[PDB]
Amino acid sequence: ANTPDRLQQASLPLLSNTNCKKYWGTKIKDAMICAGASGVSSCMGDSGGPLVCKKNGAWTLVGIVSWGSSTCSTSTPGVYARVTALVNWVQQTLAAN
Amino acid sequence: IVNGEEAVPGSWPWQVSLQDKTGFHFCGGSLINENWVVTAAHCGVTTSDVVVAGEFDQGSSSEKIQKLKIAKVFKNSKYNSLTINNDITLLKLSTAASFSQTVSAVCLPSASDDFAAGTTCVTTGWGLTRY
Amino acid sequence: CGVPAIQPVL
Amino acid sequence: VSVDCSEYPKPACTLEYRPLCGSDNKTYGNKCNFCNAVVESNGTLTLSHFGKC
Repeated sequence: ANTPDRLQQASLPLLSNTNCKKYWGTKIKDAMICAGASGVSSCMGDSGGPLVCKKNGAWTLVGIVSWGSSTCSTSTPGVYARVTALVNWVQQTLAAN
Repeated sequence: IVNGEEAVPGSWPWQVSLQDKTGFHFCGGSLINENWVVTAAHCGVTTSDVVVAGEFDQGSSSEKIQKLKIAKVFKNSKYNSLTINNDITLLKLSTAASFSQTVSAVCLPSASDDFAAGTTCVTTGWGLTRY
Repeated sequence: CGVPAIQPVL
Repeated sequence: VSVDCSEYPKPACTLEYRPLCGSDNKTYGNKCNFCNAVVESNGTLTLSHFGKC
């Protein structure tokens, strides 16, 4: 296949939502963050995994792999669920269960 | 990941593989604690699925992984199957993960936090490396 | 959280 | 199970891996990949079965 045995990694730049709308238009909502378009692409099977940025020496969850170009195009940014926007629900949920 | 590179085994300890009842990977996830995994709502995870922690080379006959069962799935209620907005689900594990050298949690940001455009970040996964 | 015992090489 | 591709083509797909085997003997990564291929084929492509071929 094209479906790897060994875990893969890539570093990529975060995009602003304003630049991300230059690629995806109104499909970009408040709870999404884009990254990539830099020669790499998340593709089928990466969904739900992490997008992490260093924050004070510690890797922090910034996005969850959500959706992207139907061809896994390396010139189009991938779309990730924006954790900062969903973290109050994460904490509320953990606290209640 | 298209145009990625193989990570060092165990270097991304929060990375889990969500596998179906017959052992096929279908999505990734991240441990945020020993008892909870965060993934995308669209992955449509069930209690029938399993979380594999500590894995590197899926093609193995074994390495020291852990297969964790899911006790309950918490899908965001604002998740919209049409726009793919609010795409997060939480998995409460039946049994806690045993943290080690190769299995540990990722930190959660604060809602107030800012990650500036231009910042280099990392993504991991067992997705196709070619379309 | 977020500090691997095994350091990533990017 | 009936796979309805009435909404395709779509330029964006979610990235889960839930393979489908097509009548072409090709594995499509998920239903979005399969449906885009269906609509591009002039309705010639049919589902052979769930999972990799």
